[PDB]
Amino acid sequence: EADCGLRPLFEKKSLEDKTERELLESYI
Amino acid sequence: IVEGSDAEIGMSPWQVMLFRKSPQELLCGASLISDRWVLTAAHCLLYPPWDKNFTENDLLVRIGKHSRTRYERNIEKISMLEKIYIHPRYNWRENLDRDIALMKLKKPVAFSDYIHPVCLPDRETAASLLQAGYKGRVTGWGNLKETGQPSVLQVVNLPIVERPVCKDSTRIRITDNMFCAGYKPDEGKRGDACEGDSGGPFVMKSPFNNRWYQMGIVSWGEGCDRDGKYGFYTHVFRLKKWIQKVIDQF
Amino acid sequence: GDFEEIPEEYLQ
Ligand SMILES: O=C(c1ccc(OCCN2CCCC2)nc1)c1c(-c2ccc(OCCN3CCCC3)cc2)sc2ccccc12
Ligand SMILES: *[C@@H]1O[C@H](CO)[C@@H](O)[C@H](O)[C@H]1NC(C)=O
Ligand code: NA
Ligand code: NA
Repeated sequence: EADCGLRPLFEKKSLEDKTERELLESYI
Repeated sequence: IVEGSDAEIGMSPWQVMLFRKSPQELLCGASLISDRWVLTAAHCLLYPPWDKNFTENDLLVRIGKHSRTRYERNIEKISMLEKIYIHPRYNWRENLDRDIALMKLKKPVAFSDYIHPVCLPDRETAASLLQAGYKGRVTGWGNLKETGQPSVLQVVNLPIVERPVCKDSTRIRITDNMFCAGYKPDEGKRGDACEGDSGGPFVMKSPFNNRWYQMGIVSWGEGCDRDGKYGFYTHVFRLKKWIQKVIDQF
Repeated sequence: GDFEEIPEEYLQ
Protein backbone atom coordinates (compact mmCIF):
# COMPACT_ATOMS: atom_id res chain seq x y z
CA GLU A 1 0.00 0.00 0.00
CA ALA A 2 1.17 3.48 -1.03
CA ASP A 3 0.21 5.24 2.23
CA CYS A 4 0.55 2.19 4.49
CA GLY A 5 1.67 2.60 8.09
CA LEU A 6 0.43 6.18 8.13
CA ARG A 7 -2.42 6.82 10.56
CA PRO A 8 -5.12 9.30 9.43
CA LEU A 9 -5.54 10.62 12.97
CA PHE A 10 -1.86 10.88 13.92
CA GLU A 11 0.90 10.91 11.30
CA LYS A 12 -1.27 12.45 8.61
CA LYS A 13 -2.16 15.15 11.17
CA SER A 14 1.38 15.46 12.52
CA LEU A 15 0.13 14.42 15.94
CA GLU A 16 1.85 11.86 18.15
CA ASP A 17 0.17 9.18 20.22
CA LYS A 18 0.64 9.08 24.00
CA THR A 19 3.50 6.56 24.07
CA GLU A 20 5.07 6.32 20.65
CA ARG A 21 8.00 8.41 22.01
CA GLU A 22 8.90 5.42 24.20
CA LEU A 23 9.43 3.36 21.06
CA LEU A 24 11.50 5.93 19.15
CA GLU A 25 13.74 6.46 22.16
CA SER A 26 14.62 2.78 22.29
CA TYR A 27 16.00 2.91 18.73
CA ILE A 28 19.69 3.80 19.34
CA ILE B 1 -3.05 -7.57 27.24
CA VAL B 2 -1.68 -7.75 30.78
CA GLU B 3 -0.34 -4.56 32.41
CA GLY B 4 -1.14 -2.43 29.36
CA SER B 5 -3.35 0.61 28.80
CA ASP B 6 -6.33 1.86 26.84
CA ALA B 7 -5.51 2.53 23.20
CA GLU B 8 -6.24 6.04 21.86
CA ILE B 9 -8.97 6.26 19.21
CA GLY B 10 -7.39 5.65 15.81
CA MET B 11 -4.13 4.37 17.38
CA SER B 12 -4.27 1.06 15.50
CA PRO B 13 -6.37 1.47 12.35
CA TRP B 14 -4.99 -1.86 11.18
CA GLN B 15 -6.07 -3.83 14.24
CA VAL B 16 -8.67 -6.45 13.33
CA MET B 17 -10.89 -8.75 15.37
CA LEU B 18 -11.50 -12.41 14.53
CA PHE B 19 -15.14 -12.91 15.43
CA ARG B 20 -16.87 -16.27 15.68
CA LYS B 21 -20.33 -16.46 14.05
CA SER B 22 -21.87 -18.87 16.58
CA PRO B 23 -21.32 -18.63 19.33
CA GLN B 24 -20.73 -14.89 18.75
CA GLU B 25 -17.28 -14.64 20.42
CA LEU B 26 -13.75 -13.21 20.18
CA LEU B 27 -11.36 -15.75 18.71
CA CYS B 28 -8.19 -13.86 17.94
CA GLY B 29 -6.44 -10.70 16.82
CA ALA B 30 -5.35 -9.88 13.25
CA SER B 31 -4.10 -7.05 11.07
CA LEU B 32 -5.12 -5.48 7.79
CA ILE B 33 -2.27 -5.35 5.28
CA SER B 34 -4.35 -4.42 2.24
CA ASP B 35 -7.98 -3.61 1.30
CA ARG B 36 -8.61 -7.32 0.86
CA TRP B 37 -5.98 -9.16 2.93
CA VAL B 38 -5.94 -9.79 6.69
CA LEU B 39 -2.88 -11.30 8.40
CA THR B 40 -3.16 -13.51 11.49
CA ALA B 41 -1.56 -16.44 13.33
CA ALA B 42 -2.39 -19.90 11.95
CA HIS B 43 -2.92 -21.50 15.34
CA CYS B 44 -5.98 -19.23 15.48
CA LEU B 45 -7.52 -21.14 12.58
CA LEU B 46 -6.07 -24.61 13.04
CA TYR B 47 -4.83 -26.51 16.07
CA PRO B 48 -5.79 -30.23 16.23
CA PRO B 49 -4.63 -30.61 19.81
CA TRP B 50 -7.44 -28.27 20.96
CA ASP B 51 -9.91 -29.58 18.38
CA LYS B 52 -9.78 -26.23 16.60
CA ASN B 53 -10.30 -26.03 12.83
CA PHE B 54 -12.35 -23.20 11.38
CA THR B 55 -13.35 -22.42 7.82
CA GLU B 56 -14.22 -19.27 5.90
CA ASN B 57 -17.86 -19.80 6.76
CA ASP B 58 -17.33 -20.13 10.52
CA LEU B 59 -16.25 -16.60 11.17
CA LEU B 60 -16.40 -12.89 10.62
CA VAL B 61 -13.64 -10.28 10.45
CA ARG B 62 -14.35 -7.04 12.31
CA ILE B 63 -12.39 -3.92 11.23
CA GLY B 64 -12.13 -0.47 12.82
CA LYS B 65 -13.20 -1.49 16.32
CA HIS B 66 -12.25 0.16 19.63
CA SER B 67 -14.75 -1.27 22.06
CA ARG B 68 -14.56 -5.02 22.51
CA THR B 69 -18.26 -5.95 22.92
CA ARG B 70 -20.31 -3.13 21.37
CA TYR B 71 -21.18 -3.21 17.67
CA GLU B 72 -19.74 0.23 16.79
CA ARG B 73 -22.34 1.51 14.31
CA ASN B 74 -21.16 3.70 11.42
CA ILE B 75 -17.61 3.11 12.58
CA GLU B 76 -16.67 -0.57 12.30
CA LYS B 77 -17.02 -2.72 9.18
CA ILE B 78 -17.74 -6.46 9.36
CA SER B 79 -16.75 -8.60 6.34
CA MET B 80 -16.88 -12.16 5.16
CA LEU B 81 -13.95 -14.40 4.27
CA GLU B 82 -13.47 -15.70 0.78
CA LYS B 83 -10.38 -17.90 1.25
CA ILE B 84 -8.12 -18.88 4.17
CA TYR B 85 -4.46 -19.71 3.52
CA ILE B 86 -2.39 -21.43 6.18
CA HIS B 87 1.38 -21.92 5.83
CA PRO B 88 2.12 -25.26 4.18
CA ARG B 89 4.79 -25.85 6.79
CA TYR B 90 3.00 -24.77 9.96
CA ASN B 91 4.48 -26.94 12.72
CA TRP B 92 1.54 -27.23 15.06
CA ARG B 93 2.63 -30.62 16.45
CA GLU B 94 5.72 -29.14 17.99
CA ASN B 95 6.63 -25.45 18.30
CA LEU B 96 4.11 -23.62 16.05
CA ASP B 97 7.00 -22.84 13.69
CA ARG B 98 5.68 -20.68 10.85
CA ASP B 99 2.59 -19.72 12.82
CA ILE B 100 1.17 -17.56 10.02
CA ALA B 101 -1.95 -17.41 7.86
CA LEU B 102 -3.62 -15.16 5.32
CA MET B 103 -7.29 -14.27 4.90
CA LYS B 104 -8.91 -12.90 1.76
CA LEU B 105 -11.94 -10.72 2.34
CA LYS B 106 -14.97 -11.30 0.14
CA LYS B 107 -15.16 -7.64 -0.89
CA PRO B 108 -12.59 -4.91 -0.27
CA VAL B 109 -13.10 -2.69 2.73
CA ALA B 110 -12.99 1.12 2.53
CA PHE B 111 -10.40 2.95 4.58
CA SER B 112 -11.38 5.68 7.02
CA ASP B 113 -9.94 7.45 10.04
CA TYR B 114 -10.40 4.19 11.98
CA ILE B 115 -9.45 1.76 9.19
CA HIS B 116 -6.01 1.82 7.54
CA PRO B 117 -3.48 -0.93 6.63
CA VAL B 118 -0.06 -1.57 8.18
CA CYS B 119 3.13 -2.04 6.15
CA LEU B 120 5.06 -5.30 5.79
CA PRO B 121 8.83 -4.82 6.35
CA ASP B 122 11.56 -4.96 3.78
CA ARG B 123 14.93 -6.55 4.60
CA GLU B 124 16.52 -3.28 5.55
CA THR B 125 13.83 -2.03 7.89
CA ALA B 126 13.87 -5.45 9.45
CA ALA B 127 17.63 -5.57 9.63
CA SER B 128 17.77 -2.16 11.23
CA LEU B 129 14.81 -2.43 13.60
CA LEU B 130 14.74 -5.99 14.88
CA GLN B 131 17.38 -5.54 17.58
CA ALA B 132 17.39 -6.41 21.27
CA GLY B 133 16.34 -3.55 23.49
CA TYR B 134 14.33 -1.99 20.67
CA LYS B 135 10.72 -1.63 21.72
CA GLY B 136 7.66 -2.68 19.77
CA ARG B 137 3.96 -2.41 20.48
CA VAL B 138 1.26 -5.06 20.86
CA THR B 139 -2.47 -4.56 20.88
CA GLY B 140 -5.63 -6.48 21.61
CA TRP B 141 -8.82 -7.22 23.49
CA GLY B 142 -7.47 -10.33 25.15
CA ASN B 143 -7.36 -11.12 28.86
CA LEU B 144 -6.03 -8.55 31.34
CA LYS B 145 -4.54 -11.24 33.57
CA GLU B 146 -3.43 -14.87 33.18
CA THR B 147 -6.28 -16.01 35.45
CA GLY B 148 -10.74 -9.99 33.20
CA GLN B 149 -11.78 -8.62 29.82
CA PRO B 150 -11.05 -4.97 29.05
CA SER B 151 -13.75 -2.67 27.65
CA VAL B 152 -11.64 -1.22 24.90
CA LEU B 153 -8.53 -2.15 22.95
CA GLN B 154 -5.40 -2.43 25.09
CA VAL B 155 -1.81 -1.41 24.25
CA VAL B 156 1.65 -2.22 25.63
CA ASN B 157 5.19 -1.55 24.37
CA LEU B 158 7.73 -4.32 24.86
CA PRO B 159 11.48 -4.50 24.23
CA ILE B 160 12.84 -7.24 21.96
CA VAL B 161 14.89 -9.86 23.82
CA GLU B 162 18.29 -11.41 23.00
CA ARG B 163 18.05 -14.77 21.20
CA PRO B 164 20.11 -16.58 23.92
CA VAL B 165 17.83 -15.38 26.72
CA CYS B 166 14.68 -16.43 24.82
CA LYS B 167 16.01 -19.99 24.30
CA ASP B 168 17.12 -20.30 27.91
CA SER B 169 13.67 -19.39 29.26
CA THR B 170 11.83 -22.27 27.67
CA ARG B 171 11.94 -26.03 27.04
CA ILE B 172 10.59 -25.42 23.57
CA ARG B 173 12.90 -25.51 20.55
CA ILE B 174 12.63 -21.96 19.16
CA THR B 175 13.37 -21.48 15.48
CA ASP B 176 14.72 -18.62 13.37
CA ASN B 177 11.12 -17.90 12.44
CA MET B 178 10.37 -16.78 15.98
CA PHE B 179 11.53 -13.99 18.24
CA CYS B 180 10.43 -13.36 21.81
CA ALA B 181 9.91 -10.06 23.59
CA GLY B 182 9.09 -8.61 26.95
CA TYR B 183 10.73 -7.28 30.07
CA LYS B 184 13.30 -9.07 32.26
CA PRO B 185 12.54 -9.87 35.94
CA ASP B 186 14.83 -7.04 36.99
CA GLU B 187 13.75 -4.23 34.65
CA GLY B 188 10.88 -3.38 36.99
CA LYS B 189 8.32 -3.00 34.18
CA ARG B 190 5.88 -5.69 33.01
CA GLY B 191 3.40 -6.38 30.23
CA ASP B 192 2.58 -9.20 27.85
CA ALA B 193 -0.10 -10.54 25.52
CA CYS B 194 -2.55 -13.20 26.73
CA GLU B 195 -5.53 -15.27 25.66
CA GLY B 196 -7.52 -13.60 22.92
CA ASP B 197 -4.50 -11.50 21.93
CA SER B 198 -2.74 -14.05 19.77
CA GLY B 199 -3.00 -13.41 16.06
CA GLY B 200 -2.45 -9.75 16.80
CA PRO B 201 0.31 -7.46 15.38
CA PHE B 202 3.55 -6.44 17.04
CA VAL B 203 4.49 -3.26 15.25
CA MET B 204 7.32 -0.76 15.26
CA LYS B 205 7.61 2.74 13.81
CA SER B 206 10.51 3.42 11.45
CA PRO B 207 12.63 6.38 12.53
CA PHE B 208 13.58 6.73 8.88
CA ASN B 209 10.27 7.21 7.10
CA ASN B 210 7.80 7.54 10.01
CA ARG B 211 5.75 4.53 8.99
CA TRP B 212 4.47 1.63 11.07
CA TYR B 213 5.58 -1.87 10.15
CA GLN B 214 4.40 -5.14 11.63
CA MET B 215 7.51 -7.05 12.68
CA GLY B 216 5.72 -9.97 14.26
CA ILE B 217 2.51 -11.85 15.03
CA VAL B 218 1.51 -12.84 18.55
CA SER B 219 2.25 -16.57 18.32
CA TRP B 220 2.61 -18.35 21.65
CA GLY B 221 3.51 -17.91 25.28
CA GLU B 222 3.50 -20.01 28.43
CA GLY B 223 1.20 -18.14 30.79
CA CYS B 224 0.86 -14.36 30.86
CA ASP B 225 3.29 -11.84 32.26
CA ARG B 226 5.21 -14.46 34.30
CA ASP B 227 8.68 -13.49 35.53
CA GLY B 228 11.52 -14.90 33.47
CA LYS B 229 9.24 -15.89 30.60
CA TYR B 230 8.60 -14.10 27.31
CA GLY B 231 6.08 -14.01 24.49
CA PHE B 232 6.99 -15.44 21.13
CA TYR B 233 6.15 -13.85 17.83
CA THR B 234 6.25 -14.98 14.24
CA HIS B 235 9.14 -13.30 12.40
CA VAL B 236 7.05 -11.72 9.67
CA PHE B 237 9.82 -10.57 7.34
CA ARG B 238 11.37 -14.05 7.38
CA LEU B 239 8.20 -15.42 5.80
CA LYS B 240 7.39 -12.45 3.56
CA LYS B 241 8.14 -14.46 0.42
CA TRP B 242 5.20 -16.74 1.23
CA ILE B 243 3.05 -13.71 1.85
CA GLN B 244 3.94 -12.16 -1.50
CA LYS B 245 3.63 -15.53 -3.21
CA VAL B 246 0.05 -16.15 -2.01
CA ILE B 247 -1.03 -12.57 -2.58
CA ASP B 248 0.37 -12.52 -6.14
CA GLN B 249 -0.69 -16.02 -7.17
CA PHE B 250 -4.19 -15.72 -5.72
CA GLY C 1 -19.70 -9.71 29.73
CA ASP C 2 -21.08 -10.96 26.40
CA PHE C 3 -21.14 -9.29 22.99
CA GLU C 4 -23.86 -7.24 21.42
CA GLU C 5 -26.15 -8.29 18.61
CA ILE C 6 -24.66 -7.58 15.19
CA PRO C 7 -26.78 -6.95 12.04
CA GLU C 8 -28.21 -10.11 10.48
CA GLU C 9 -26.90 -9.14 7.04
CA TYR C 10 -23.51 -10.25 8.37
CA LEU C 11 -24.79 -13.58 9.77
CA GLN C 12 -25.72 -15.19 6.42
O1 LIG D 1 -1.56 -17.86 22.35
C1 LIG D 1 -1.29 -18.47 23.39
C2 LIG D 1 -0.99 -19.97 23.28
C3 LIG D 1 -1.20 -20.71 21.93
C4 LIG D 1 -0.73 -22.17 21.81
C5 LIG D 1 -0.15 -22.91 23.03
O2 LIG D 1 0.24 -24.28 22.86
C6 LIG D 1 1.38 -24.68 23.70
C7 LIG D 1 2.05 -26.00 23.30
N1 LIG D 1 3.45 -25.79 22.76
C8 LIG D 1 3.23 -25.76 21.26
C9 LIG D 1 4.18 -24.68 20.75
C10 LIG D 1 4.66 -23.85 21.92
C11 LIG D 1 4.15 -24.51 23.20
N2 LIG D 1 -0.08 -22.17 24.28
C12 LIG D 1 -0.42 -20.82 24.43
C13 LIG D 1 -1.31 -17.66 24.56
C14 LIG D 1 -2.04 -18.01 25.75
C15 LIG D 1 -3.25 -18.93 25.85
C16 LIG D 1 -3.36 -19.77 27.06
C17 LIG D 1 -4.40 -20.86 27.23
C18 LIG D 1 -5.40 -21.13 26.10
O3 LIG D 1 -6.38 -22.15 26.17
C19 LIG D 1 -6.21 -23.28 27.10
C20 LIG D 1 -7.54 -23.87 27.60
N3 LIG D 1 -8.01 -25.05 26.82
C21 LIG D 1 -8.73 -26.21 27.48
C22 LIG D 1 -9.54 -26.82 26.34
C23 LIG D 1 -9.20 -26.12 25.03
C24 LIG D 1 -8.30 -24.92 25.34
C25 LIG D 1 -5.35 -20.21 24.87
C26 LIG D 1 -4.26 -19.12 24.79
S1 LIG D 1 -1.41 -17.07 27.04
C27 LIG D 1 -0.38 -16.12 26.14
C28 LIG D 1 0.53 -15.06 26.63
C29 LIG D 1 1.55 -14.37 25.68
C30 LIG D 1 1.53 -14.80 24.22
C31 LIG D 1 0.50 -15.91 23.78
C32 LIG D 1 -0.40 -16.55 24.72
C1 LIG E 1 -9.64 -29.19 9.05
O1 LIG E 1 -10.52 -28.56 8.12
C2 LIG E 1 -10.40 -28.86 6.72
C3 LIG E 1 -11.61 -28.21 6.03
O2 LIG E 1 -12.85 -28.87 6.44
C4 LIG E 1 -10.35 -30.38 6.41
O3 LIG E 1 -10.08 -30.54 4.97
C5 LIG E 1 -9.33 -31.13 7.32
O4 LIG E 1 -9.39 -32.61 7.19
C6 LIG E 1 -9.59 -30.72 8.81
N1 LIG E 1 -8.61 -31.33 9.69
C7 LIG E 1 -7.32 -31.02 9.59
C8 LIG E 1 -6.43 -31.40 10.78
O5 LIG E 1 -6.85 -30.45 8.59
NA1 NA F 1 15.89 -24.16 26.42
NA1 NA G 1 7.02 -12.21 30.79
